Amino acid sequence: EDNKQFFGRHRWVIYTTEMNGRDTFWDVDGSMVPPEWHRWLHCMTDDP
Amino acid sequence: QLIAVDEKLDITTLTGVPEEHIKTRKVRIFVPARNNMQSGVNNTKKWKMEFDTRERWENPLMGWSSTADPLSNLVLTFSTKEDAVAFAEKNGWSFDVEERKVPKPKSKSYGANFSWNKRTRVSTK
Amino acid sequence: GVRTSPTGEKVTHTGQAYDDGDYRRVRFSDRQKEVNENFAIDLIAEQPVSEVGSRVISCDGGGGALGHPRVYINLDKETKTGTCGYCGLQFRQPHH
Amino acid sequence: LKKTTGLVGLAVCETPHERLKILYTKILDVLGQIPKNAAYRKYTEQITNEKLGMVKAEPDVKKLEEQLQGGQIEEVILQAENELSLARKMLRWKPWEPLVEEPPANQWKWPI
Amino acid sequence: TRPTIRPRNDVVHKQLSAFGQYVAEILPKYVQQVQVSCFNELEIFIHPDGVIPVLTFLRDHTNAQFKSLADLTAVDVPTRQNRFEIVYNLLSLRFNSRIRVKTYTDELTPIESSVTVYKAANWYEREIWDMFGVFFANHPDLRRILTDYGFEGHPFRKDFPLSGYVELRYDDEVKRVVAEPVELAQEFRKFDLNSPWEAFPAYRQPPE
Amino acid sequence: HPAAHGVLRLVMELSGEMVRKCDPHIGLLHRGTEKLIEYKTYLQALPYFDRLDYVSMMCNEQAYSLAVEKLLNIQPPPRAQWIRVLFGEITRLLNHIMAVTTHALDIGAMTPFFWMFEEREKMFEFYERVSGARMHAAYIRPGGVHQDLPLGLLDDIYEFSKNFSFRIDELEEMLTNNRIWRNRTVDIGVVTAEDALNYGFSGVMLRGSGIQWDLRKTQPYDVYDQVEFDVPIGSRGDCYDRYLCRVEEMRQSLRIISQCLNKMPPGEIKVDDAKVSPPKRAEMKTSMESLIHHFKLYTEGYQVPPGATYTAIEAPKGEFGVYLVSDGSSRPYRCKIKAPGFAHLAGLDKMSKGHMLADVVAIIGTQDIVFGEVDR
Amino acid sequence: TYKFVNMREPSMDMKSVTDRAAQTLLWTELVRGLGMTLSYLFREPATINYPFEKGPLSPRFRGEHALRRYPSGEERCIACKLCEAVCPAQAITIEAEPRADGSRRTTRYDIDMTKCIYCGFCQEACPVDAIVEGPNFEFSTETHEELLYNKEKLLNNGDKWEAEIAANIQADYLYR
Amino acid sequence: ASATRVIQLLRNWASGRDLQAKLQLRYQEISKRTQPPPKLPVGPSHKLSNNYYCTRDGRREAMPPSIVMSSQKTEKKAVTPAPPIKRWELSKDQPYL
Amino acid sequence: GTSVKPIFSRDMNEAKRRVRELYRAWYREVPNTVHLFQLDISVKQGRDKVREMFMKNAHVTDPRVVDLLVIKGKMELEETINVWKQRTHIMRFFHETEAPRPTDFLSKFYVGHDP
Amino acid sequence: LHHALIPHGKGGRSSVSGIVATVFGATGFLGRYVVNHLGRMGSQVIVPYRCEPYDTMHLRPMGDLGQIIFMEWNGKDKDSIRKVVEHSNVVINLVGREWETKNFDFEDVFVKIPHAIAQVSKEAGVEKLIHISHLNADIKSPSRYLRSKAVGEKEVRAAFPEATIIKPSDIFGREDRFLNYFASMRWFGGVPLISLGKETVKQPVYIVDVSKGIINAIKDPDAKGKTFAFVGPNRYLLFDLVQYIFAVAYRPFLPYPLPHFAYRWVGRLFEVSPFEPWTTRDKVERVHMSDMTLPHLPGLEDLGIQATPLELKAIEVLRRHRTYRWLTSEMEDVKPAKTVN
Ligand SMILES: COC1=C(OC)C(=O)C(C/C=C(\C)CC/C=C(/C)CC/C=C(\C)CC/C=C(\C)CC/C=C(/C)CC/C=C(\C)CC/C=C(\C)CC/C=C(\C)CC/C=C(/C)CCC=C(C)C)=C(C)C1=O
Ligand SMILES: NC(=O)C1=CN([C@@H]2O[C@H](COP(=O)(O)OP(=O)(O)OC[C@H]3O[C@@H](n4cnc5c(N)ncnc54)[C@H](OP(=O)(O)O)[C@@H]3O)[C@@H](O)[C@H]2O)C=CC1
Ligand SMILES: CN(C)C(=N)NC(=N)N
Ligand code: SF4
Ligand code: SF4
Ligand SMILES: [Zn+2]
Repeated sequence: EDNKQFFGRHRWVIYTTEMNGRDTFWDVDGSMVPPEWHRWLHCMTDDP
Repeated sequence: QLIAVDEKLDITTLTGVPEEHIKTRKVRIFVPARNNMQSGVNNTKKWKMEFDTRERWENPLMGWSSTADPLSNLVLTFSTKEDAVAFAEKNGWSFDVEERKVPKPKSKSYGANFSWNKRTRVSTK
Repeated sequence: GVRTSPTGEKVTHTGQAYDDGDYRRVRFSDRQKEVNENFAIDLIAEQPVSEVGSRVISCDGGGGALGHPRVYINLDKETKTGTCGYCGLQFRQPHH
Repeated sequence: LKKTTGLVGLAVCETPHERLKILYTKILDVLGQIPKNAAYRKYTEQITNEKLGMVKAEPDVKKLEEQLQGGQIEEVILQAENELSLARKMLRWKPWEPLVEEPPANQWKWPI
Repeated sequence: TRPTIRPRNDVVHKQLSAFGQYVAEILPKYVQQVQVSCFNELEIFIHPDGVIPVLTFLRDHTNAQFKSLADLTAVDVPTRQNRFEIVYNLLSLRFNSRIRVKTYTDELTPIESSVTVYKAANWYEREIWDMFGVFFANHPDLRRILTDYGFEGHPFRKDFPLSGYVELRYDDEVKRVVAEPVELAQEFRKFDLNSPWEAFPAYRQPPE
Repeated sequence: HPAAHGVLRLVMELSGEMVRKCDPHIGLLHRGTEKLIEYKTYLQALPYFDRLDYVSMMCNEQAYSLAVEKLLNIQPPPRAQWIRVLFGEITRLLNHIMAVTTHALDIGAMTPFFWMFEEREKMFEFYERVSGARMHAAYIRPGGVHQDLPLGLLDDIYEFSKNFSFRIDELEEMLTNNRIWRNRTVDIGVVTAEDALNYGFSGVMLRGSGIQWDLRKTQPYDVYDQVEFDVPIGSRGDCYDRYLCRVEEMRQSLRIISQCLNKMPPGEIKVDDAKVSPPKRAEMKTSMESLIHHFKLYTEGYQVPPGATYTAIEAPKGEFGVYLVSDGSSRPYRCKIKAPGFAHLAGLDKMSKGHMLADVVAIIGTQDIVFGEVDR
Repeated sequence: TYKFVNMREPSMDMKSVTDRAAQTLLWTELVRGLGMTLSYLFREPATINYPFEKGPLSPRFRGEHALRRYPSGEERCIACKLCEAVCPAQAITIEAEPRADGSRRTTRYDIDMTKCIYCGFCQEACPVDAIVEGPNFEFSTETHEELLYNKEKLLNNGDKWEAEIAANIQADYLYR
Repeated sequence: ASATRVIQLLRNWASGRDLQAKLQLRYQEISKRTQPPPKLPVGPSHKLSNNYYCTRDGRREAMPPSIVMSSQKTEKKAVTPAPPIKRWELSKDQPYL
Repeated sequence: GTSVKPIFSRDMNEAKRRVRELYRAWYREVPNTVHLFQLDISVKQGRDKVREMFMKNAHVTDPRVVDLLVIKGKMELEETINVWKQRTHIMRFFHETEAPRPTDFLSKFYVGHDP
Repeated sequence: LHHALIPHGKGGRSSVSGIVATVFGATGFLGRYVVNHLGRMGSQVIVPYRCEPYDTMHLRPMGDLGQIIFMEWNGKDKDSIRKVVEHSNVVINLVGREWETKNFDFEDVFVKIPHAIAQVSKEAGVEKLIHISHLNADIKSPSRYLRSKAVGEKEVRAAFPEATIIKPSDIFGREDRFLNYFASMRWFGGVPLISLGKETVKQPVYIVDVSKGIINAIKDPDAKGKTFAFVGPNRYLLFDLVQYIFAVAYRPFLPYPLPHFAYRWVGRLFEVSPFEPWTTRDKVERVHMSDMTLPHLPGLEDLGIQATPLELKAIEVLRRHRTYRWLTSEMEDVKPAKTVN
């Protein structure tokens, strides 16, 4: 997070290079976030 | 002046219905029976015209109930048996008319529950 | 508790499983059958029976407005437990 | 006098009073053909004489507009023309006659 | 005060009733009935052959300057001898009011086109024809407006099924879209929602 | 076609590039909305209006809700009415942004489109926070609104309203005095006041022609009689005058938004009549009458007394009306929908006399046609 | 009240005439437009770095559907068909029967996500908060059939998103 | 926002307005995504006494439309649907643009 | 009503005249329809289809119904002449992708429950 | 029958026809037509494919939801064959190339693959098996294509005695080889013909007729173990046929005799293309060969299909080969070719 950035770019995620059994170094999906971090990232709450 | 047509009215050629659903359909004009689960009689006021039941099968996927009959859900409301009959005749469908069934008047008396010499006396309240 | 049919297909909590000769089993070939492994009947069996010292109990499912509508269960028949049917929860008067 | 009427296609008239008197006189002349007992003739004659009286007693255009309460004087002229055409059509149609035909027994019933 | 009940407007009700009497007196030849609804909406039921005179009067008369044709539609009531009910909604800007004019017709009886009174009547009557089968006599260009080219039947009639009779798909054999009889994977489920208990005593009808 | 809004077939007869006649073919987006409404209940038919003019969603919802409430003889609470007016003006800003920016895009200007669509994204955020859906909210319902505002919505709306006049000024810095824009829009599609009235134009068309008519002023609904705003009036009745009218209507909608924010009252959000509007969740889960009424309202729905009404509002594209006929049951017997774009597109042919292809594009843009509401 | 958008007239004095002539010959308003565009060029863009940055949402957001459970693990749905009755698009199909323990539980609960309009009436009409519209919206599929959900799929969605759904319901249940 | 003064001055000169006074990006000035719990008002018809539904039933006050004239069944002044609309007054705030 | 309002054509003779006029208009148009739409059918096939469509309403004995039918026929023709239609609709007149529906009682009994 | 295999509906798109068909080689001309007919009828169709999934895209709109299932298969993989024929009561074999690639030859595509499909289908209990062969399938034929056709037909009959073996003559249609191959000789100046095409007689058959016959053979109960010959109603000389093709295409016709060995060398030159070859020596042999007459075998009239003459559906294929000058010329504008009956 970086509160100095404008609303929308003040929270971001760096995806992992391997999830479950998939080589996810390049092909990163927007559905890879678990529900709790999904809520925090989409800003439904300010509590991580 | 004004012409005269001494012939029965028929708009089947204009309605656009397929010939199969014009010729092989027998509608049912009737007053719906009162839902036995309720004492309300406000749904038995108007005549209804409904079509005959056709085939329904099970969808291979999701197991839903498929159909091929366009007039399966087509129910019309008519104020009078004559109006419904005229509509069915002018649209060309066959029709079966069922007379309205109204309950016969009944004699009710609260004091009959305590008759001195008749079987109408009740054993409980 | 999932169970396996004689054709090797898992049964859902509703007992659904295609027959051996059913052609519709071909849809799962090269794919998977979506079955939920948690059975509500088994879980609610796992849940215990509460004991309260009153003839009438009130169940709302817990949480207040987050639960089911409040209902009242009559704990008079001692041969069986009183089950709130919204949430399938059993209550019982302390006998003995 | 005024540059524009504020409405597209509505030209300013430099002689409002003369045009209004001419139009109202023509309307009154057309209404003379209508039978006396017709209710269209009485009301239209009344309103026309009421408005024709105002244009002959007020030389100022703005006060005349305030009295007529019919928008600007150009709008009043246009409405007078429409009334004249309507009077001619009504003379042709003759709607003071009794009802053409009663509707069927249940035509305006609702709910049904 | 009653916070949950819409207030009434006796002034507007009386004004509308007076104007309804006015028009009924002016045009006895066509005006069959006049009504004012309790939420202040004036309605006039006229004979079908008086559409042009009534609309021209309500448009050009000084006391009734209904310049704008707000709406024009039809209502299908199969139980009536004349099923189609043509409705005109007019707006008078000078007097800040609205009026409604209702006529009746059936399948085979034309209704005089009112494009000489209001220009919007062109497309409104085209839509009425396309959706109900009502033919307008002197229409400059009367043809389907909303339905598909070559569509059979008038969809908005009460006796026309919801899903129609045909459906479209692309057939690879003929390399074009084709129309085939309708066939639904899941049939529309008809719900009987009316309660058998009377809701409004004020609208009760005589048993007859 | 980029300028045909995707779903309009306009059969044109051209002599060179001069237009001889325009023959708009519509119905490519006809869905049978009125028939489906006849088959649905009153609560189940609200999203149909939500999807009619998909740039003025809460405006369509407000018109339908006003019709149903007039037939029901009930009254929304003042807080509900104020919310309805505030979001109606927000939706008017959305629609005017869309109209002006798409007009400028069809003419050849795109940067205002991008800027004003960032603003539209912010207003979509407002919509989503208040309803859960970014555009198709289904928020305004017969009897009031579905849910109350969150506890930061008013402050965020105030911030957006404060920082929007500069956006409108930046839009005007690019088009208003630009000679190319003036050449494209001035004296194009001129319609006289009498022709507009006869053809049945409403709203921006009439006001551009010079007709002093605005439903929000003449026939107020909700609490539009308690707010102060001005009605822009055109002089030449062309595309340029209509564009200026739309921009000034955006500014006046900002005025109304400010007034609504300052005058937001307390109270409940739906009519306190559980036989029409659903009760709260706690009341449903604790009260027998409330549970019964919730069950009946969400299964059968409220019955509307028999009668027919025509209720119209000043939607951003003109007079949007609904003629609703109820036969005493829980489902509407008839629902005719009068979209302002229908009459305008009907009048498109007359406005394109002696013009060219680019002029026809500009005239379509200034008519601001949405074919969802045109076709229904 | 009303106001005129275009009713002004230019002064015909020599200075104003020369100013207009200079504007005509020297494209002053065109230079103004160029300056505005250059200002926007030097401003900071509003583009977010999707999918690494996600747009803001609210607890009321309507996304993918889910079937919830009580904390005990029992299903919340009681087969009351209120959602099926109120569904505007008729996208919900329900069939029920008495369970082995006599509970009123569904055997078929199908939602057609190609027919649903995501209007949220089902979660309003649910008296037990069983059916919900969760927060997920990234569930696009490569085949049509994958969007025809059934009870197993909806229960899987509920189990997968239960924490976020419960948090959102806790955050927003006082407005309902 | 975060920008150099020189670029800000160039933007101000090119645009002619102080951009930092009114920006188009949101920097911590909006309400926090977490808010205290509310307690909404209850309503006017939530009394425990003198509250009967027959006295506040809006639907049952609806009446069939009054039949002003039905064909089936002095000098009166001509009337109008309503008094003519009064002339709109020019805005005092900004009559002309 | 005994005195029904006539659309036009009064009696059945003028209605037949309008029917013949519309038939001539359709007949002279089939070559143009085949040429412009680039149909793969013969001109004889198009004329036969026009004849069949005319003949399926040969049992009408009401002048008003005949007038409405010829009005709709003129509407259909003006759709074809102005190329408002496509090859899709013109071929929709031919039902080219339907399986031959059985008409005998035994075949109907075999296939399903359809009367 | 299983309760899921009982036909229901009115034979539409959403009906149940009781047919579960595995269509090998569905990613082809006859394959696409057969799959379209099955889906229109309302049957369950399994499409085993080895190509890119992109090239199977046109088969998707051919059936309702869940009726078309795409499963990857390998020709020389009995495991994949069993996987794709496990749950189907009808198996249709349409696999075949007109040329020989590096990995697959005429022996592979016409003997090994059909025999494997027939044998695996028998083990899986498939009720019906339709196998497509060629009419001119001769064991001593000059063409390796036809020799392999005959050997594979014998192998299929040995493996699955209850088969229906169909022998189309020369399928012509939009995506065909025949009419396109004869109409694509414009680019090479004139039209080379062996003996000027005066010694060859051919009766091509319409693709829709072939597909309808294949569908009817499934529904016909007494066609279990039979051999059908699908030929057109008219027999033409090769010269007359090519002349009619060029006349309909509105292209100038300049035929010339080319000796057989020279034509074989020309075909040898064109088959060095790694991609789909324009022509091959086997193709030249088949074109020169006359279509056989097999009166004893049944046909389309026996299956209930009236053969569609070439003169009616020739314009569907050959209108694409015209220019803008003659694009709109009508079907009747060209006289029918001179038949040999
Ligand atoms: C409902 O509907 C909708 C609408 O209403 C219909 C709408 O309005 C809108 C709104 C839409 C908009 C607002 C969009 C419009 C606005 C915009 C800003 C869009 C702007 C668009 C553009 C700018 C498009 C222009 C760009 C294009 C078209 C891309 C073209 C790209 C190219 C690359 C051109 C081709 C160039 C070529 C081929 C050059 C090739 C070079 C060579 C051959 C040279 C070879 C050299 C060598 C080989 C040398 C090699 C040398 C080396 C060193 C390499 C060696 C290394 C090795 C490894 C080998 C939307 C969204 C909508 O939804
Ligand atoms: N067409 C004609 O004129 C005649 C054809 N026949 C026969 O009818 C059948 C169908 O012919 P047709 O459709 O025209 O030809 P195609 O070449 O167009 O179709 C052949 C089909 O088989 C597949 N296939 C080819 N080789 C292999 C392989 N090694 N492994 C797996 N699949 C393979 C192809 O798929 P892919 O896309 O992956 O290559 C394609 O689906 C053939 O058996 C042919 O011999 C009989 C008489 C006349
Ligand atoms: C307004 N609508 C719906 C558009 N598609 N607009 C557009 N400019 N493409
Ligand atoms: S969101 Fe609306 S349309 Fe979708 S399933 Fe729920 S009730 Fe039905
Ligand atoms: S409303 Fe809730 S409890 Fe009722 S059937 Fe639907 S999901 Fe189940
Ligand atoms: Zn409980």
